[PDB]
Amino acid sequence: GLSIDSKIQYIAYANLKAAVEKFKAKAGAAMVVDVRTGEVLALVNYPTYRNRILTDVFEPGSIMKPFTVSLALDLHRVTPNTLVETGNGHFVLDGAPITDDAGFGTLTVGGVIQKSSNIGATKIAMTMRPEEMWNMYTSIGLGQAPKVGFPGAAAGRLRPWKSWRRIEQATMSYGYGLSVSLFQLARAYTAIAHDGEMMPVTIFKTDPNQQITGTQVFTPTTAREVRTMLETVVAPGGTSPDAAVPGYRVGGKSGTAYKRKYRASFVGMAPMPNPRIVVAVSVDEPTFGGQVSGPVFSAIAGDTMRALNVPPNMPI
Repeated sequence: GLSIDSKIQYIAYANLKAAVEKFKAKAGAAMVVDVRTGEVLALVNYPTYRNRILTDVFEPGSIMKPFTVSLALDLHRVTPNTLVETGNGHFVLDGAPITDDAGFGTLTVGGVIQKSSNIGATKIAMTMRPEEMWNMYTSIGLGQAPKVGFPGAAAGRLRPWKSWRRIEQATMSYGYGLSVSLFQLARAYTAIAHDGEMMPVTIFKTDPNQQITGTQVFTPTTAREVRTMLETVVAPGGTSPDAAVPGYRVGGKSGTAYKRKYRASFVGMAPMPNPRIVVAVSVDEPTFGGQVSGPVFSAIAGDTMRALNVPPNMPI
């Protein structure tokens, strides 16, 4: 009575295997979650030789930027069109340098997500308190081992908020200084997909007659605002166009964790504006970044949409 769908499992396996081979990578992982129920539709490690999706932890990097923005929206500290000054892409906070990939200038909060700005994430994070951000991280399940049956699932590392230095709050706002598993990230993104309510992620079929109690992480308004921002990531002007899915509105975020050795991950959802699935992929030590993880997300998301008869909702 597993929720794993043999067809979607094959889609995830075939696409992940092709990517691990194409990039001569050490390993890869992919999972697909049904937004409405939390059911895991696919869960693949390639190669199979511990369940690394659940046991391996890494710094999430830019994948956390939507949660920084989600919380500031939810706390009413900013709105989507609030301006954030990032200047020439160089910033200093308590003597430490924070750097963007380019000089993005004045951005809206939405533009901070679109351009994947570390400086924009930092300045938005500075409108919030450590306790506020820590409670948000805890609400999306970080620092806590998933209780889904598999033994030895990793909790990750979340430092206690009373101990955060201001620079540490900043780096966490763009995904460094904490560690997560890919499973934890996939579950966390269901909060953005499912109107602010994070779903219990399970490998067993759910009872359609019984009620699924989730955890309200953000309001529906916040979640909808951030889903709109996530679409801009894969559209022209965004930083991950290789994650676009021909025929479908999608959105998500790439992230990179360094060990030339690094891990390229992407988490996203499809189709917008009311997603059916969350797709999470990671390619460990390919031999850049969103150009590695993005196409795997795109292939799995698109193939899954087609297999489920989801009508295309974006012109080619």
